[PDB]
Amino acid sequence: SKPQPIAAANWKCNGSQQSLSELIDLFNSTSINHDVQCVVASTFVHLAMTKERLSHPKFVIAAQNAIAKSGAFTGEVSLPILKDFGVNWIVLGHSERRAYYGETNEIVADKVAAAVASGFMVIACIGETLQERESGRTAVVVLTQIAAIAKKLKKADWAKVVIAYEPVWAIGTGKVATPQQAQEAHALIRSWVSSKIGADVAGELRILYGGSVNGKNARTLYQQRDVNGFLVGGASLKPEFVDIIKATQ
Amino acid sequence: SKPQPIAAANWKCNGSQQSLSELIDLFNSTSINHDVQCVVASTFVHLAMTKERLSHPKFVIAAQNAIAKSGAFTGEVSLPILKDFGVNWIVLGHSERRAYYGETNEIVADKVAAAVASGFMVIACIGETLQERESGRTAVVVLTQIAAIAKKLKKADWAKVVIAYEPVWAIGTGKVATPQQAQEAHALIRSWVSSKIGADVAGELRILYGGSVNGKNARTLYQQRDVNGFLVGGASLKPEFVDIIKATQ
Ligand SMILES: O=P(O)(O)OC[C@@H](O)CO
Repeated sequence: SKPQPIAAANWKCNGSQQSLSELIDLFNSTSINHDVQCVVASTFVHLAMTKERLSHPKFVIAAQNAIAKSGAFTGEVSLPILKDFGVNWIVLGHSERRAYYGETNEIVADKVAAAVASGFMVIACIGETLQERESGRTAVVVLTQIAAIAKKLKKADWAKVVIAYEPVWAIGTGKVATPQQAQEAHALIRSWVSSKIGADVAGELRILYGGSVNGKNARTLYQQRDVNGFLVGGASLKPEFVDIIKATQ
Repeated sequence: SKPQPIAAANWKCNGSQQSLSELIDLFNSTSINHDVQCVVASTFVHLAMTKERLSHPKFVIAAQNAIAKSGAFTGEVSLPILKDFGVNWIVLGHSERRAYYGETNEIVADKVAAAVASGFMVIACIGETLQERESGRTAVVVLTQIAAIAKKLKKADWAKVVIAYEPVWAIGTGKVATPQQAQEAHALIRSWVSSKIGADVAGELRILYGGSVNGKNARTLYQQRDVNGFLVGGASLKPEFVDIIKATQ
């Protein structure tokens, strides 16, 4: 027994009206019979197109980031802007942002808290690098990530929160994450939640796997006890994303 | 016998569908008899609405930022995506970016050269901080900034470039630069261009002034030999912007 899964496509900084339209079409046409929440995270630019086109009842739209408040922040998009715009899902704290864009544990927590406050469903991303991993630091980093988020949230807030564990150590480093290793990272998070906030919250909490997921390994990943679905990059831009939705039965 | 001016509205991180639409109906209503190029820079999110609704022949839409290449940059939007969407103008190197999100002289330079290679018209911001000004480093600060950009550009490239002089201490404070302060800044930049690139280039280059420009102060500003228009934040959210447009011929 598990909560409702989530299949999240993070298109990243990719796209084209043409291509996406076509993908959208494949998605709407998809027959989805179980209870799963599908999420499409498009560039900020694509959002309008995406909303108009996605008619599938099991799909919602999400943005790939935001700043907490409007103002003099050239190039940035804030929560209010998104709220007025009918967007209610957000991806926050993604590792690419953590790495290139100065996103500390603190900035992430703030952004999350800010989002929860304003009503958004948040997919917050945590996860360790090969360095931290190699040095025996997996636990300290992950728990420190989740603890930083957690100091700005009340028990009630949790219902607005989804966690994505990103195996950074396995991303673009040449290493392979196995299902066992994913599961362990997940169980760990769940332990902290269950132990810090509460058992009820813990059982309801969705922990997505945010590593390498393809149509062939997604079911074996799903088959693990603390895997609640996926946050997807590469295969999200492909028809394969369809098998990934299915793998959550 | 000054190059065609520019009145650029920098919305920064602000707006709602309702409010921007109003501004747009306002702009669409306004008649401008002189050779002037007006620019609206809105949030990525609002590019759609802007492009569909803005009908005035003297206006163009702009993006407030971008990165050079598509790929795995969660939260970002590339040049390729913008060009696919109909956007050919872009504001780069804004101080708010340099300050908050770590955009160094090199990073900006890279973004400019790229943008220029993709056929965009680019408004590149340079300017000094309160601190630098008080130290007497102004001339050094600005020449270095411009020089970083010049490095990556070839002579013909310049036909696509616009420089915006935004003294940081003047950004959204009410502390406008006086005409003398803005004209000595603008002349300095242009003497470097003529010296380094060529007199022709300097003669054609547009150098914009930003920093607390408003309906009232715009005229005198513009009256300066080396002032070719403005790049406006706060006042661009108001009907006042209309008066700013009128001050520039
Ligand atoms: O006109 P302000 O004072 O809002 O500042 C404007 C610029 O920083 C944007 O180009």
